[PDB]
Amino acid sequence: SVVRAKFNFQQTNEDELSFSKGDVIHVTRVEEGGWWEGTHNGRTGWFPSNYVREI
Amino acid sequence: PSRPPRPSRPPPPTPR
Repeated sequence: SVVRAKFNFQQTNEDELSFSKGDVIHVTRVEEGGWWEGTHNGRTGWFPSNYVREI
Repeated sequence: PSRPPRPSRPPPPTPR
């Protein structure tokens, strides 16, 4: 449930989670289809699963 | 507490 951002991701709404390359994100929900939910720096939202790598 | 729905849009491609 711990992943590291491979790329920057810029949220397009407040359902989505922004992060920078190298940020550590904690996965809160795994679904298939290319989107996971996670939390970073007190915010929770969805992000592309192929934008991160498991630690 | 209510959680955000999974995006309906397709996941974006990784930056090239």
